[PDB]
Amino acid sequence: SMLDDAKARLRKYDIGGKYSHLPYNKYSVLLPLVAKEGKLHLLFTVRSEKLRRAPGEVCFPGGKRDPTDMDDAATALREAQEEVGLRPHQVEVVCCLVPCLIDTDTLITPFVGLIDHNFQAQPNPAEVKDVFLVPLAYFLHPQVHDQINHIFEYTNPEDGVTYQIKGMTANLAVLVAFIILEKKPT
Ligand SMILES: COc1ccc(CC(=O)Nc2cccc(Cl)c2)cc1
Repeated sequence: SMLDDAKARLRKYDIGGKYSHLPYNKYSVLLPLVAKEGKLHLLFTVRSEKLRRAPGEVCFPGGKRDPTDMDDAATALREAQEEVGLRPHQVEVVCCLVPCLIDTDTLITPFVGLIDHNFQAQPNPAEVKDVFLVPLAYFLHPQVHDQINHIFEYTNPEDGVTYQIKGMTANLAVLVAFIILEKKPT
């Protein structure tokens, strides 16, 4: 099946807890995979305009590890619940992808999660201005704009709204698309 195939692919790139004990400032993100209309999608947030870091930017759910978290996956799930109402029974964490090093002292660990088909986002407006889906296949043929760094523009055909996706968030989306969608018979 589509979902068993995606999970099998993802597991081959799992690094597990290999880098998780290193003494960094630690953040986790959840890369949430949603199956709709027979295709996989990634779920993104738009950060609230009143957040201090990166207001109004497109971002995966996530945040800083705190002492309650059993592990880095727990960070991702706790933050996703706070931000978009995703409950732990609604997500299967499949793997941990390559972590992202930033600012010399920070390590961001991405987890891919399969999201239940009955999940509907309940975003906390203090943190999240918007939640939207992008088909995973978009990231194989994105609409690129050069700002010099590359920016993806995705227009939701449901409503004509265009979102800009860039940086780590864009990079991770492409990685997931490659992992899951490469070398597939039609
Ligand atoms: C630069 O390092 C990071 C990048 C992304 C994150 C994930 C994140 O913060 N997500 C979020 C999405 C909407 C609202 C809120 Cl409050 C948070 C954390 C660290």
